[PDB]
Amino acid sequence: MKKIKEAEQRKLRRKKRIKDKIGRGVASRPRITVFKSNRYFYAQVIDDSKGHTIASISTIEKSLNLGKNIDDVKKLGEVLAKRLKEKNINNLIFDRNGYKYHGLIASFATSLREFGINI
Amino acid sequence: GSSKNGRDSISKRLGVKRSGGQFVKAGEIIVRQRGTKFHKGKNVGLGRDYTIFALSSGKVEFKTLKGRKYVSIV
Amino acid sequence: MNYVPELKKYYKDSVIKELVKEFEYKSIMQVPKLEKIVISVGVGEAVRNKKLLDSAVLELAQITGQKAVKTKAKKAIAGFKIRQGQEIGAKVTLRGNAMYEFLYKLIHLALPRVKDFRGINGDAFDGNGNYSFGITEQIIFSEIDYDKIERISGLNITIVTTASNDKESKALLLKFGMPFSN
Amino acid sequence: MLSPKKVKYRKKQRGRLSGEAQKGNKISFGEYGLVSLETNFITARQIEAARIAMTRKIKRGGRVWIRIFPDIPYTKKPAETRMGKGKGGVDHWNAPVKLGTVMFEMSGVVEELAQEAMSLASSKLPVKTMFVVRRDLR
Amino acid sequence: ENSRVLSCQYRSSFGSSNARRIRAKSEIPAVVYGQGKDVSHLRIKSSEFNKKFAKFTDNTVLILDDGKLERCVFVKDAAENIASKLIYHIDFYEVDRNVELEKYVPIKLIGASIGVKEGGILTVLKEQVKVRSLPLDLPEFIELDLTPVNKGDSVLLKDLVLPSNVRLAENDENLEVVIIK
Amino acid sequence: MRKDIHPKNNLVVFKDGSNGAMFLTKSTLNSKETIKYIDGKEYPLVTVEITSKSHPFYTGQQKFVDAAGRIDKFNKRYKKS
RNA sequence: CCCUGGUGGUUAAAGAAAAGAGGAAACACCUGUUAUCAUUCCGAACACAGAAGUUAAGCUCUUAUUCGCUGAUGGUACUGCGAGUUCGCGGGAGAGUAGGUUAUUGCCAGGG
Repeated sequence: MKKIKEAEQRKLRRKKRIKDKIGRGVASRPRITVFKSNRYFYAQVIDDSKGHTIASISTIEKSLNLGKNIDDVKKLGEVLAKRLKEKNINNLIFDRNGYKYHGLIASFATSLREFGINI
Repeated sequence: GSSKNGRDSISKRLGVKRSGGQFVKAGEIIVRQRGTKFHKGKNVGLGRDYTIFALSSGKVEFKTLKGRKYVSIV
Repeated sequence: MNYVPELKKYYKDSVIKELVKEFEYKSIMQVPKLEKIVISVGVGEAVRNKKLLDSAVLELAQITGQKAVKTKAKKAIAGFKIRQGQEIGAKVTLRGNAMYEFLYKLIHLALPRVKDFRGINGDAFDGNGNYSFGITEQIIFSEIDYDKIERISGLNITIVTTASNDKESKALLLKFGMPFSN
Repeated sequence: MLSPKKVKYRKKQRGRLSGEAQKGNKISFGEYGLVSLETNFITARQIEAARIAMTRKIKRGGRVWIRIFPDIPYTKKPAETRMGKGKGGVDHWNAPVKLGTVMFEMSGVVEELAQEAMSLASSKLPVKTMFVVRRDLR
Repeated sequence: ENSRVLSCQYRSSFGSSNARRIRAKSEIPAVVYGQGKDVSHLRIKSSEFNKKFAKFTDNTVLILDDGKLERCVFVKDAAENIASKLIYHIDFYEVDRNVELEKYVPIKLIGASIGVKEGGILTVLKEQVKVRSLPLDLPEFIELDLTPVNKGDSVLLKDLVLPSNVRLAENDENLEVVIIK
Repeated sequence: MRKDIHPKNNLVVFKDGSNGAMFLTKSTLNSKETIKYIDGKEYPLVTVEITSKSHPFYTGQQKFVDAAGRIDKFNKRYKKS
């Protein structure tokens, strides 16, 4: 009850502070946010001048058939990079979205980095 | 038995310097205050002493959200 | 091998079933379980005697198996002549396998070795399934040796349970065989 | 006497008191009330003089409620001084009353005896008064 | 039955100055709301109101007739100036004339009780009773004579002799209204 | 966790001298003696004189000696006057 | 498209409490601490590795509005001005009363 509620509350507070520390995204340099469920892994690129998701990816996508490991998110970030290049976006701001930059997120981010995306 | 007190500081001239709807250019001071009596919205910045100033030319506007006042340049 | 405490085995293989039947719970893990055991000791006299606090911390380490933390003064007070931030208490948290093993050790071995041990008041419940009670002579635990103690000391034990009421936790403790004075 | 037992500040500025009463203007705890017809200050000590009058007139018949409490210092400079130093010192306590304040309330006794007792009280206050029955019960 | 009827006519002034002028013409501004209708703004004759309802309680119910309609209204509020005995606004809450409704009604104690005569102790446990009736038949106050009530006697709620179409509503019927111990 | 501030926990078999029950319990106490538990596993054996089932509280209850029968004891000798 | 999840926009609480309903997918609970990682002790949180079990809680929806929040129409206070004087013109609360309220919506992903 109260313990789960306060865990949620802490997550929200962290999320909000992160958001206004990094600022909003613009069509030139939109914002990349992630979400880490118990099963999957989601990423969205958002332009807040419109509230529009320019691109997105997740491990639910059957064709990718990745898992939920460091290796899998490496490949997933590769796919995201190749999907964004054809929509000619190279600058992104990395909203860690209430998580700690470590492990899976670290591998995701570095994978977007080796392939010419400025985060 | 004289007066034990009688001591006052110099008035600091706080308050809103540009009224909502006025046209300002970059760098104008909008509010002088102690503390965020008014908070910062789009296109404004907060000085080290909570002064509100305009980052770009535009028109001042005040909004209210959950009872807090926000200053913006639109 | 995932080595498992015998208490965990006993719980998982019987107690879940008996409590489901006995409290007609609809879904299985509506069953109560244990989340943490907090062992606390408050040495206010440590403000004079650092040796007291050091001895308490060390003896807690031998008793449980993991190191303790010395809490500080929340508020500076004069009745006990307390200055805010001074080291006043020491506590240990036990969770999971260590928690189960320590509770087994306690119930079967240390509660027996208490002078005039006639059970434990089966009413020290905070109304929300948390059972807190004291032990005055740590020497009941055979882990610590008698010679090295610098002053006989006691300590409080709080057991935190997922139960929503006292009845559930008392039933779980009785199934565990906790010697309540009844 | 009647006086507050603790104050934030010992001396306060004499306002201008005006207008009728918009609150504390209805009979609440009793049967008969002593409304005022002016706006002025009633000292604590006149308050207790009126209270003695009412209570003594009433031979245990009923109860008396006092609907005002002074809580306002009244300062006065020493006897022989000039206009120099400032804000001399508290002397006695005043309560504020406006046209329509109930000011006094009585319970238990017959209406005639109450009216007599409460004229006896009004004889000692500095404001015009009016004795009112509930005007919505009998 | 007339003594429960009240004549009004509509007003369209709606100002502080306008209301003062009306009261100078010796009338009373008033509003009627309830039953989800649009509020009706009207004015009343002060002399008529004083003559008829000089003793109005929260439970008084009456009839408003604008010459063209009838309304059953409670006196929800009346803004009275005590010093000048001056009414200066009335709020009328309308109810449905044929819908049973509840209302706490005060008691009025009469007679000298034998028990208290002989050494009984008044304890007025209940100052009011929840009754039930159609609006036009609600009792203004329910009477109770204590004269036969001897020592060590409590008053049952059923013991209250009640007007014709008025009925008890208390969940606890056996609670005591006044005791004499 | 970090690992440098913990006494060495060890699986230990506690043997009651009275009832013979043995308890498997991870105690930091190093026992000089070793015992083969039922599970064919070697564990430091610590012999403890008092245990759970041999409570003087669970099983052997209080012996109320000469409290209520005071009348009986006085009757049996000093009653023949 | 609808459901679910994520992420915004518009501000009146879009607030908590209790009761009932579900859970395909999705979300969460949940499982182990062994690898990197974290706690002034604790795998609780954080972190990594996963699919045995469940709506129990979180979550969504439905309830008497139970608490809160919001709240008219009239009237009053107050007030600018006035050769009408407790009056003439204009502005108009707070409290209370009748009520109301358990949000709405943009585009991304999964499958209906």
